[PDB]
Amino acid sequence: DMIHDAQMDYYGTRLATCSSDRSVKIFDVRNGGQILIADLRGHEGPVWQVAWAHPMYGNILASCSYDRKVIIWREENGTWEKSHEHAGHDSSVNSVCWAPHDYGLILACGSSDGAISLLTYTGEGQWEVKKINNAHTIGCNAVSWAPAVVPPSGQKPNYIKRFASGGCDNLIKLWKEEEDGQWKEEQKLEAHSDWVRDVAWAPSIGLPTSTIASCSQDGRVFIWTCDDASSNTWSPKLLHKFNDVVWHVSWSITANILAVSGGDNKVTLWKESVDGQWVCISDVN
Amino acid sequence: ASMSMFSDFLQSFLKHSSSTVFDLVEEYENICGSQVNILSKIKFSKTASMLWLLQQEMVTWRLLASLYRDRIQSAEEESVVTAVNASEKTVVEALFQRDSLVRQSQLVVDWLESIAKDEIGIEYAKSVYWENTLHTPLVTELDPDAPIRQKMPLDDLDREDEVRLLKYLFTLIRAGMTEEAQRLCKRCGQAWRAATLEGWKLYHDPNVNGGTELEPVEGNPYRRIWKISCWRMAEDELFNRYERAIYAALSGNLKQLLPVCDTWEDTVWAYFRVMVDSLVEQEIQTSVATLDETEELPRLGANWTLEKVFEELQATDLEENQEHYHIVQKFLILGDIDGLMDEFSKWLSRNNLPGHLLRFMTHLILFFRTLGLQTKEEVSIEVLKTYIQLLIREKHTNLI
Amino acid sequence: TWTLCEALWGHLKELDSQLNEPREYIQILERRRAFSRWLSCTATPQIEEEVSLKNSPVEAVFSYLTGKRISEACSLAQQSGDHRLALLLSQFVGSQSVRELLTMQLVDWHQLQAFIQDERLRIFALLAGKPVQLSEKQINVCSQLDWKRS
Repeated sequence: DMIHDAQMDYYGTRLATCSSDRSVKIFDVRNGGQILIADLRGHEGPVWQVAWAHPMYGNILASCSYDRKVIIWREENGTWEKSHEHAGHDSSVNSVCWAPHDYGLILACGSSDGAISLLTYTGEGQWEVKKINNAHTIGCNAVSWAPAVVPPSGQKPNYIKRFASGGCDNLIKLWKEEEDGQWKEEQKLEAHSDWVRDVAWAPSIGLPTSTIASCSQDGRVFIWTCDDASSNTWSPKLLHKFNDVVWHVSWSITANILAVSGGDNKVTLWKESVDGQWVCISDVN
Repeated sequence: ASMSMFSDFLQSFLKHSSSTVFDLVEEYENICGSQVNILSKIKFSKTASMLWLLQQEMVTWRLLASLYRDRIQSAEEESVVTAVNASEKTVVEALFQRDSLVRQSQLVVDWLESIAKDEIGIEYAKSVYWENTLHTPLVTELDPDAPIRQKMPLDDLDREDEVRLLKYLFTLIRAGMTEEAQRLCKRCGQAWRAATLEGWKLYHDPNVNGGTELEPVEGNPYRRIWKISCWRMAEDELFNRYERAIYAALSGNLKQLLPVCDTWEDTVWAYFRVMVDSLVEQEIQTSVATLDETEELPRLGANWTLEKVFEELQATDLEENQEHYHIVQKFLILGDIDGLMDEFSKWLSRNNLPGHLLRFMTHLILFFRTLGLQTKEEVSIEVLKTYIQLLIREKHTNLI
Repeated sequence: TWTLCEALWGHLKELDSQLNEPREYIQILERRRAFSRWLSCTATPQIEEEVSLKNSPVEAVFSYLTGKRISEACSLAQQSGDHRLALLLSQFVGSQSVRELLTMQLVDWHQLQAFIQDERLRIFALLAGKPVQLSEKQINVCSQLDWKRS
């Protein structure tokens, strides 16, 4: 009936999907034509968001759900079996996301109980979890990774390893893997008057002016900005407000165009003008 | 006056001609250590870089002395005879004496622990454990299992204090500060946690195990069960990130949350520990020391060689392994020391870029031959030759 | 009666050669081993019946111990989620001085400890080494179990 989230594969070859019928379908789009390939069923409740891991680790795809469980489906010659499953949270799991391929193969999941698990991949079928309890007050909805940014020897840089995240408390808390090992909330961002729906960490076009977008029940979309590296300054700026809720927000890769999904079943595109004010470039559909 | 450093190393040589061999390396350790201090205490930020390099040199000599003393000094002592009745503890002892290869790994581990960073002891420690939760009454049962048993009762504040405790005990364990660890555990008020630590020792009975007759019997007879229980415990989530790490170490397994900040030495440490833990148990199993009942869970039976240890560690921590002196450390551990010496010499015909490295190889070769006629004569001359030339550039012809 | 009398009274032979003095040590262990094993035989139906009725996870772990089966109790503890307790359990059959720390835990508890599980305490009483001669006695248990069981 109604799908929730569906994301294209890297190298634009597949297209995983999931709807409230608890079915994770993986289609294939060669030439523009859709063609199913498997219907991974396994959630006691509707699937929420879904994300493809980086081809560098073979072919992986994870899906979270209202069943409080998250699944990771590997692939071995057409063998779409699940190599691992995680049920560490007590309430539904609104979102998942993968850490930039350099950190390794880390997966972030925000539940509705107000927590956040972080599955890290080891040598074999072993997955150690780094959980953060009471991250948001009433639960969490969004989880986005901060772009992998590199900091006299041939080493593999220790990254800042940050990742934002909105929730039901209206706060968009940023996070940072402390040198020791655990994550701490580097900062809070309270600009929304109701539930934060989604939070997307725009990719850095090599540019240091890292941005982040958010949309919430109030029907406003903010593009929080940081003027420089290392200054704990996030100054929100209003994109627009619709009389209805905004459900999703995503960043287009090159221009940094924002796809604003929400309001009237309509989706909008925005590009920040040479003036600083954001505009609607067109209406989709 | 730091320039006079050359004097100290060479200075040792002077005394050596007059005297004995081993102390020379020992002094090399002391000397570089002293130098580490001077550049360290007060200085241009540039010195810090040079400083650490000296510290590393100090460590390298220490490791150097330790390994050779064992290898060379080794005078074959009597064998040990065990019997089936003897305890596991005796068997382990025997394994260590007999297997020089494994013991050497131990020597390295001791070394790694010796140079381990420890945080300063937790300051305003809470008078009692989980006081907050008790205060805010919610704790039906005080025991540590209560939260494992059920959901959300612990207070945030309590969970935070545990995070400091378990992080500190952990660093202590890596250090090898087991006794202090126990001390903290007792005083902290965590008797239970303390008990698990006690599990470390194997069972020895002075009565039956005559060879090391102590006074009381000590250790736990069902070590395998203890080991697995700890292992199983470590896996169980809802535990501290540093708590699960400690059990992992005890189990002889690896961790992830903590090893994110795991450095080369630390990572080297954790991995070797696995090798040892596995090695002992296999030996015990061959001896039929273990009982079938104990084998509750599966464990990773295979053990990598030391060579693989470095190689794999080398892949994750390529910076510290690519270090000039660090490669030497590994080199010594493998034992193929001479190989690099000749190898390195060929680089001289970017060694030149590091100042210390050229000096290092030289004193090292000189030391080797004295303890054991070793390195090639050709290499010695080429090295000494290049080094002497530096002495003139330095304008300290006097000592040449 | 004859069998028990034998285990205690009859001389025990040790086939293996040994140094000497420890032989007495080994011999006692053997006799102790046989004797304790035998008691478990008699107690077994009684214990098992009780476990079958127990409506808890923890009490049985205790009950297994009465059975003199450490491993099963440890396993149950592991399953029950009582991970910490499980490790401590393995200590049993360990004459180790661990007893003192444990008694300390019990002492600390019975000097405040508004809450500790009744059964968990019992397990601690056991590791203490003096189960019935200490304060936090399983003397009361006397009515419940066979004198032999105790």
